Amino acid sequence: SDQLLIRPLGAGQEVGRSCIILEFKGRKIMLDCGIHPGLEGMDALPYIDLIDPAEIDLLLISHFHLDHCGALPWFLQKTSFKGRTFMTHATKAIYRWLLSDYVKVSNISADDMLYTETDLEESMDKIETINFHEVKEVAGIKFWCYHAGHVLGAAMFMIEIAGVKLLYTGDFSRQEDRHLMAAEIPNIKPDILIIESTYGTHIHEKREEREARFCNTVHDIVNRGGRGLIPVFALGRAQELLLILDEYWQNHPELHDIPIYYASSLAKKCMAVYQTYVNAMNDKIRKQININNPFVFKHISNLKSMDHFDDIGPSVVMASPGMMQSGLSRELFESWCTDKRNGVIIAGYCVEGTLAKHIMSEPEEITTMSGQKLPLKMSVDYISFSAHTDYQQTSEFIRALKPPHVILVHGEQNEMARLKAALIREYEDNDEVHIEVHNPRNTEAVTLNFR
Ligand SMILES: CN1CCN(CCOc2c(Cl)cc(C(=O)N[C@@H](Cc3ccccc3)C(=O)O)c(O)c2Cl)CC1
Ligand SMILES: [Zn+2]
Ligand SMILES: [Zn+2]
Repeated sequence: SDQLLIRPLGAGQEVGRSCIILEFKGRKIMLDCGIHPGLEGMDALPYIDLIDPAEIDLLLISHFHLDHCGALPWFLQKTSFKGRTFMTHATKAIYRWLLSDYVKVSNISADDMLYTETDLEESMDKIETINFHEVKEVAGIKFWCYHAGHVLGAAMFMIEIAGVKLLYTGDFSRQEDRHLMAAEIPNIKPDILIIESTYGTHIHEKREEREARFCNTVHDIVNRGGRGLIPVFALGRAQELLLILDEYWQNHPELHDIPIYYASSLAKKCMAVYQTYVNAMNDKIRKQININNPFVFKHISNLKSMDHFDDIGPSVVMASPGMMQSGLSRELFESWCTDKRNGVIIAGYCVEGTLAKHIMSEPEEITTMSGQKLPLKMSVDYISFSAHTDYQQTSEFIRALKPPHVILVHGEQNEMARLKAALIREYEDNDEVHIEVHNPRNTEAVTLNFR
């Protein structure tokens, strides 16, 4: 009876630096390779010191988000890793520009930096692309992927080694939004399921209500003579927000005086690359792209930097990064926090150790990048558009697949415990169904015996 080993080097009882080691029949597989946004230097990396890079046969990347691929240029260029790397086409294309904005936004010189834009550029040739619903075989390992929804190109990988099927969700959503599909429920049933836990103890409101709340907050800020800050990286959930705002400005002629800026040095390139992968979007937006392209915004202007910005009267700025560690969104927050008329809207999952996470604990004051202290008077709102499955969607996914083993990753420690308990209760009195739920810490291993 062969022994299957699953070990989180990252995202074990936390959100950040997703990296999961899978060991079975003389094969070593790594799932994702992200950084931790709430940490600095070598500490922001997964616990890579616990493995030998040269022994990794396969490296699979779920989606282009920094907490899943941010460490990838360091692992590909600055380690003994000689294995093969796979991404979907849209993920590889977006990976090149989000990481370029990331290195730009970053506040350190080449000495302290994990990698450069040249390392990122060079890492590209080392990455192979896979289509959805297509089998690839590497070192005896058979793999294919499903749609994850969540972000453009996001995949759920199914891995088969000697009759043993394992499904890794990456990050996923089971609802369609304006341009993305929902995640697929595989019909092939896995022995092991590795699933994200981000919003697993919560229940989503209607898309219509979240969109209305968001738009009403923005409108309320500009009405009172304020400027709206919406921190986001140029590629990710930002594309959904741009679609919502552009539609809202069309429906409200009394806002045609108020400008909307999508502020990023790479703004034009980001949108051009995004639009190249329309084939990976919803059926709705795929049919309408040649009728009226909604990605060709009527009310949103690009903005390269603070230098190209006339901060005269109310405006709405979408600026990188999302967690406001440094860069344009941090610069604008420092210029706008002291006026009570201004407002910040946080739309993503904020990780401990970031300004975005900090400002939600309602501080009296904040620290600038220069080191100074400023009073926090501007409003701070949290309206999530992070596109993660809620309890009903997680439960429904587990119930359709009924895998003997469920492994929780990518979630706050205490909420992951609560999710585990609820999944255990769901199958406690069921005699015909048997499911074992695990929630390992970083460096802890899940050991399973097969055959
Ligand atoms: C080793 N160090 C180097 C220095 N860095 C600074 C850059 O840190 C980051 C990182 Cl790594 C990732 C994100 C991110 O994934 N962001 C998404 C989602 C989102 C979140 C919140 C709100 C809205 C959206 C988006 O912007 O789409 C981010 O925002 C910041 Cl600030 C830390 C690691
Ligand atoms: Zn994600
Ligand atoms: Zn994630």
